[PDB]
Amino acid sequence: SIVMTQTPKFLPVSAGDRVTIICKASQSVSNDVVWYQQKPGQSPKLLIYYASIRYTGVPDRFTGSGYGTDFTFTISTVQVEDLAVYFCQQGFSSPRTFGGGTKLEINRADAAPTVSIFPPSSEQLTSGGASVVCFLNNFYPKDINVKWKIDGSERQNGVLNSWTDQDSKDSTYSMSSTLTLTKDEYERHNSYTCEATHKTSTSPIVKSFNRNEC
Amino acid sequence: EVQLQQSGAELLKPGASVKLSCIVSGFKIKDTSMHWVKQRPEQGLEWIGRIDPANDNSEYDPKFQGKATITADTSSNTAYLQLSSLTSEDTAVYYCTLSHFWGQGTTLTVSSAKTTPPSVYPLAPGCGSSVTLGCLVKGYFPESVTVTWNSSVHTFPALLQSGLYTMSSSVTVPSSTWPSQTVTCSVAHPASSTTVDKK
Amino acid sequence: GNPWTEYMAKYDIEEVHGSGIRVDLGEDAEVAGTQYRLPSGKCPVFGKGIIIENSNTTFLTPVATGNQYLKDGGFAFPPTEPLMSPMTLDEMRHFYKDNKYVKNLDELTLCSRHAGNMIPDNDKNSNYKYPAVYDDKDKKCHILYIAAQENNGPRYCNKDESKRNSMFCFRPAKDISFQNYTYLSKNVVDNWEKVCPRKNLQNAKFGLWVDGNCEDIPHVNEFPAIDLFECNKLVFELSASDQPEQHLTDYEKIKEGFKNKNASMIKYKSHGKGYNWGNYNTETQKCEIFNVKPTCLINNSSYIATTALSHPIEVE
Repeated sequence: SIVMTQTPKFLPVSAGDRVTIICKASQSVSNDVVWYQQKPGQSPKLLIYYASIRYTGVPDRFTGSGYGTDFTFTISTVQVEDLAVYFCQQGFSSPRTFGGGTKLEINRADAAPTVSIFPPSSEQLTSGGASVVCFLNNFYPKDINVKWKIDGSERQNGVLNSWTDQDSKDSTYSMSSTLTLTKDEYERHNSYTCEATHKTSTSPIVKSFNRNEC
Repeated sequence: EVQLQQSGAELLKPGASVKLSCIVSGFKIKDTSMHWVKQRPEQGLEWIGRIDPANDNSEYDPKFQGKATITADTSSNTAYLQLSSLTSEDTAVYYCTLSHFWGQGTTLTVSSAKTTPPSVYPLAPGCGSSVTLGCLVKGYFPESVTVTWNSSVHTFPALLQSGLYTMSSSVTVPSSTWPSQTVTCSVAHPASSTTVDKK
Repeated sequence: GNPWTEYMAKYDIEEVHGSGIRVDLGEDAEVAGTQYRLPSGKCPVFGKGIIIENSNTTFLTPVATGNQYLKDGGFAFPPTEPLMSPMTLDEMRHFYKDNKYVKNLDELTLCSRHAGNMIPDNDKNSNYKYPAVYDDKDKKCHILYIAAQENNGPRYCNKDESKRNSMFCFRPAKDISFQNYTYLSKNVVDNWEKVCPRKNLQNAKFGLWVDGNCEDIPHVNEFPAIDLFECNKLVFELSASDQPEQHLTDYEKIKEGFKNKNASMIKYKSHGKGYNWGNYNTETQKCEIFNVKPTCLINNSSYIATTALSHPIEVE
């Protein structure tokens, strides 16, 4: 098996800058390398084949070059819509191994999250469980910390965080933090808070609600 | 007109075997190799193998010898991938290709967990120029929940909350549009054939 | 006796091509319970295309689909995905890369084999294969959805600016703009390079072998032609044609090679016989056209020997 070593694994780039992706073959694969684009949720689409030939329909910003072992894929000026994972594949001998892939990230100006905390609904509350969900929406960069507090004291246990992939329009991230309790342990406490620590503010963005308030 | 049509999402128990299909329409398969490619959740593409439909010669990556069996039918212009002795590592999207043209993929879930419909929990403010609403989609299986509101939508990908899945979805609207107007989330779960709307 | 036998084999057009040239519709094939006429000639026709009359839209343009009107489309396969036409040489070689036979085919046979891989109207039991046009300039294979080649009638077609959805007036031709096109039936042979005419023969005049000598073709029709291209054009215009009421009815459409009426089904043979050969006198600018297969060359320096199948320009 020929190993296709694809670097880098992750590539942050700003709109309009050069993307260079490299793929090294462990054995000589001649000119038989293809480059694929996989946009989120979609099948891979052929951009470049025989190392350097642009497929029909593929924009001029996409190029490849190389022969033997060293192959280069380039997006000369990235556009926001180029956000994707890119994969080399060798086709020269079987198995026809793929490179590990390169995930693009579109750099943008830093954005603070908009945070909304939600109480457990009566539908869930009268079933046995109690989920307190907290949205941290449209922020950048992706690095965000959330600390949950019950009655003032930090809870780390029973918390599930889910990040979105980069939004295709505004290039921001969003994430949901859900603190799940039982119905008995939830009615055993009052002040439920989620605190967003992001590099856009010195102090966290605290969003609270007292179960007593309603 | 050429079309690729891959069989539907599969959920099977470990130790089972599945046969996935790839129906090509408008094109004769005989001259073109049918490849199968595996992609595990959030992971890269792995070439499984390919078949020469003209001569029934199929080849594989040594990782898939014993696991995958690729066949083709030039009569019905269909390619098949049979997977045996199913395992959680077999959980993936499986793409068929008509040569360098890819199918839309077939999602295989290998799990001892049973098909379970979700319960839908509304996420309201309770007790700014804008307001965010939501829907909690807890305790379902397997993946594929479609929550639609009737652009400013966020879908937060599911986490496996011990055997079952949990996702959530948010919408932000002008605070003058709610609560004066009925905002509704429709949670679709094809696997269990359930679609329930929370007000 | 005759030193020209093997040399002259490719000019037995009835034998090596075996169908119309001008209009090639030498076979019938069933699609969804109806016989349709279709190209079946074994040789490529170099420099052939279809002129659409009173129109700026060229025949390699995809046929009209969806919201598009008839006259706004041409003859070629519409752009669906995965995209089968137009397909470039390198794309075709990549597409068929694991097929040692097909991947190594010359570009013309490759294009013909690719087109022949399309299934017509979801009829998998159908022998009907679409023809194609290879453009050597851009190295593209264009599959033709419309296998009709001539529709010319002061009743069979509408010629108007306003009438956008009425039927094409069209004819086959060797236009200068088609010089790099080759018209390819499903039947185009593997070895067309060995067995089919391509380049015009300099210093050569077609004759008949009679009693150990190469004699002039006994019956020739002579026309002015300023250059070789013009002579090839004229010979093509007179060549074997598989072309055939008061109106363009469904049956008359079938006879002209039509198969579909707006994504729905519509519900003779020369065998290579015709005025397929010309002797071009470069000095007097005369095109000497005839209809018997030539069996030798007269070596005359004023002459170029041409064929309806031959490239309009290329000489050897």
